[PDB]
Amino acid sequence: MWPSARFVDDNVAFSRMPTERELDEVAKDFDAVVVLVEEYELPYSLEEWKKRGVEVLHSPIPDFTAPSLEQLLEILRWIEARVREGKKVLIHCMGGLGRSGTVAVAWLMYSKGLPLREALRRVRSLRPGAVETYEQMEVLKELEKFLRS
Ligand code: VO4
Repeated sequence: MWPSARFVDDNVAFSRMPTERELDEVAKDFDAVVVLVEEYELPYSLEEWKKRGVEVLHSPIPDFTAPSLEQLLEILRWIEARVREGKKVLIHCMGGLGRSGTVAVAWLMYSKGLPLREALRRVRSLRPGAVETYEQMEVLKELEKFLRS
């Protein structure tokens, strides 16, 4: 089991970026991956996942930035479709955990219906670094507004 990952539920985990020598480790444990980092900051081609039979969502988010709400909902519908199929899903950015922590928090709100204050508490209990910037928090507040309506 790849110990840098942290699970927010049975099926969805978030982590820093796996390096090349960790790809098999992660392919063993995860069937799908959400890559939040721009192609240019990758030390390998995302075809490394395809050759291992891992499904990839590449939805880049700039460093220290938040996704739009539209981008965040697309990501959540995709994770949901993967978990539906019985796959386990790893979310990662670089090292910061701002972006990945944001998506982790959102997954709890989207899938389990947690209020933002509790989902944020859970994720930050896992990684004190999760959700680093005010725009990240704000897009989560926007998501909550969206779901309650
Ligand atoms: O660029 V971050 O994913 O540490 O907000």
